[PDB]
Amino acid sequence: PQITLWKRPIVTIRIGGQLKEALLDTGADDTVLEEMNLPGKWKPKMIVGIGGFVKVRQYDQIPIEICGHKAIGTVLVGPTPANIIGRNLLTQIGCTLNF
Amino acid sequence: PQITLWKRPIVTIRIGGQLKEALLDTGADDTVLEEMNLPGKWKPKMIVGIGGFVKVRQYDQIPIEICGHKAIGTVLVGPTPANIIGRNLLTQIGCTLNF
Ligand SMILES: CC(C)CN(C[C@@H](O)[C@H](Cc1ccccc1)NC(=O)O[C@H]1CO[C@H]2OCC[C@H]21)S(=O)(=O)c1ccc(N)cc1
Repeated sequence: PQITLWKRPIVTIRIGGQLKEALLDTGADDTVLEEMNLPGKWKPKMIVGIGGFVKVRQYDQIPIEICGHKAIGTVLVGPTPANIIGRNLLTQIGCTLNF
Repeated sequence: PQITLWKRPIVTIRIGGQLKEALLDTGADDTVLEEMNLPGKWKPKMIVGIGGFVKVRQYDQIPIEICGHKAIGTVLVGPTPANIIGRNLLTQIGCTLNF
């Protein structure tokens, strides 16, 4: 699809058997989701945003479907005000900016 | 141009007679720049990011050139760890997501 930016680029994703909504966020290096349960090992990570540093849990090689496209990659989980799909997963579904 | 997302989508902008770099950020409603001087009236505004609420100054109808495209729009100024061009200005230069 071609998504214009008059509205937030929110799409439906499926992960760990749940349907959630998330932001396609080219300003994010990494995908970060609101608190949820994921299986397997995780390591503590820190990220920075507007507001400062935030502590998160990193899970790797997590299957996720994004607006109909299936992907596998790293997912961070923590106290984000928004589910965001960052560049690490946007590249997996062939997402680009165009103008 | 078509910009892939293996790297941060950083472009050169010109604003208040300065050249700066900024991130094309579909996950931002609003354009937010690191501390700088702009002419005219400004109102205090609050935004939220990953690390909480942040107080910023809002300036309206500011000319800005972004990767060669001229635009006019609202610019927020405050303690952001990055210059970010948000949807309010991405729409002005005809920027879309495609996958
Ligand atoms: C500031 C950027 C370098 C990075 N941010 C991504 C950014 O797109 C966030 C993404 C975002 C979105 C909503 C809430 C928090 C963070 N947007 C944001 O801070 O924008 C603010 C300015 O305009 C407003 O519109 C939306 C929030 C406001 S970030 O959320 O802090 C971030 C940092 C690292 C990762 N891996 C993921 C996300």
